[PDB]
Amino acid sequence: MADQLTEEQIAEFKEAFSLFDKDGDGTITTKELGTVMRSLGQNPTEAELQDMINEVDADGNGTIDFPEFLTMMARK
Ligand SMILES: [Ce+3]
Ligand SMILES: [Ce+3]
Repeated sequence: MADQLTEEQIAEFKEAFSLFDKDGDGTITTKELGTVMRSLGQNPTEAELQDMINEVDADGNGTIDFPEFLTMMARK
């Protein structure tokens, strides 16, 4: 019906995570990360990304989730 800050807000962020998540599986790997970058005009190696993914992923699953990525947004 409408939107709203707080939790509701996140609902929106969902889409954000999608941008990066080109798998729609619910996770953001490296490639998927080195993809959207094309929009910004970037394209780091699988090494850098890994570090970037290991900058939010405190679980060390190797990939990035929605809640693990949400933090990335909070940053900047
Ligand atoms: Ce994915
Ligand atoms: Ce993770």
